[PDB]
Amino acid sequence: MSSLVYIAFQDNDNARYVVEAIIQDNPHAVVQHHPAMIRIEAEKRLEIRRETVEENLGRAWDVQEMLVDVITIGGNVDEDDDRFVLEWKN
Repeated sequence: MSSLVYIAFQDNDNARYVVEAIIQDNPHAVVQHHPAMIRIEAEKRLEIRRETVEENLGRAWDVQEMLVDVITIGGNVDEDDDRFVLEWKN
């Protein structure tokens, strides 16, 4: 009842509020920023396999598009050999 994470993103000006109505739809999603970007928070840990690192690999040529909008997830990022996992982590 404490370990929490957080993910954020900064799209244009409307698409953002849209995702805001979705997270609010759930009576658990948290909120942090509003005007500038839209951050998020969770309460536990996260885990991802190398399969995802494979997608970003073929999509690593989108950094320019990642510049305009902002991105954030969980909070930290622990990686072992090829797999990738991240939980609350302050």
